[PDB]
Amino acid sequence: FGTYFRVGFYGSRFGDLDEQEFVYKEPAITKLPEISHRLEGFYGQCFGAEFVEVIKDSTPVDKTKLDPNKAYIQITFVEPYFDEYEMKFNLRRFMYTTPFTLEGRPRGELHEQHRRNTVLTTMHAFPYIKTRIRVSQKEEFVLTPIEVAIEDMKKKTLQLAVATHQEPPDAKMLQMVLQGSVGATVNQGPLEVAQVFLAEIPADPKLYRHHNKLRLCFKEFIMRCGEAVEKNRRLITAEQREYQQELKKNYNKLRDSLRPMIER
Amino acid sequence: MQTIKCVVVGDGAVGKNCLLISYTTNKFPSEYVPTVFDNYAVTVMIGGEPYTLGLFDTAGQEDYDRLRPLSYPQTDVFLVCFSVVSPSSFENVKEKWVPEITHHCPKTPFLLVGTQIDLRDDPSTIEKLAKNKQKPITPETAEKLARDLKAVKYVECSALTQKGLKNVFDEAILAALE
Repeated sequence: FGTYFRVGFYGSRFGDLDEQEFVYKEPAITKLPEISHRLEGFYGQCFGAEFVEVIKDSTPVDKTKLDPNKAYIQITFVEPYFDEYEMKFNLRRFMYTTPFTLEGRPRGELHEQHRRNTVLTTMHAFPYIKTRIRVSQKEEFVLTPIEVAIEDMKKKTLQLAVATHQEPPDAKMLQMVLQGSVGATVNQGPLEVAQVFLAEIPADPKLYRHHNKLRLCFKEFIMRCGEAVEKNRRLITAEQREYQQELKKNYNKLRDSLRPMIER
Repeated sequence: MQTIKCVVVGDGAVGKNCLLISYTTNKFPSEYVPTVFDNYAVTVMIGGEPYTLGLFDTAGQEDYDRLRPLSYPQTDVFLVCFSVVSPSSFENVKEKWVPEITHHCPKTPFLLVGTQIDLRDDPSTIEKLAKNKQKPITPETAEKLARDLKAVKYVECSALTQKGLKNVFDEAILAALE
């Protein structure tokens, strides 16, 4: 298919391109570091490397925070965008997300964490005679902290379900998703999510919809964990017996802990 | 073929998680969406062939000394990580990480991965280390260490600048395929 990126240019060194944004269509599976090195390297050849910088963030650029003498490139991965109702060839809309908190930082506690979905509309639609298209419109939508948590859950749940039920089996992928689901040792684990968002039943009715949605994501999530656990029992090597025991122990503890919260 | 199992180890706070989540999501460090979940899957193309990497993120702390190796069986390749601005993390490659993974998986290939290379050539960082009676780890010494400990090779990267980041995972896959 292809990989898309928002690309925008800042500083008077860019002449006509200053402040212009495009969506670039890259081949196959292109990763951030590759398009970034391409663009920074190209402009380094045109301007000289000392004058070229990659903006390392997707937030709207504030020119006053920029060295006026340099040429800045903002590069952001985007995916083709469909409204939730649409979710259930010709591509004019693309979206990137950026994490933010109301306290002014990109990341915060679970209860602080928002996400901004920035929707870009291109001047023309892909597929297109050139490899990039000008951005003609930009809209911003926000997800509140519980909504961010809902997505984190749904997306992990689907990943786990696929890892579990794929044929032929891939035990490595199953174990990776599953250990990271019921066994996290680096990140905090999903229990914390339930404790924050589901522990109290909100008074506000608008908030009740999200509360109920998240509750239902937890049902689906823990269900898929159990399926993951029983499935893995069949895939493991004798060497992995103690590994499996732990995963089962982790699942049971999480299951029992969530139970009171999933009923409410 | 199937998922290549890549276990990622090294001292806490060397930027292991940051580089895994950045690369696998196509995001710079300040824009990555936080998650309460561990590890990362990524599909990468090398010579027009897709390959899938399962990246197992691990907790380096001693509290996990008993639990961590439970993930070691069936590992295809290890990444042994240290920060080029943390001599302690580099010394731990020698005294902790290489011995640990080679004790569990004596035949399994591993790479040495230096991180935070964007800080290494910054004069103020060098000077801050100098005041603490330290110096950063040069590619030459890490390369020598890699050869001395029989790592498949030495690679380095910056999660921030993205420099060498694609290459770290390519070499992991190449090491696992043989």
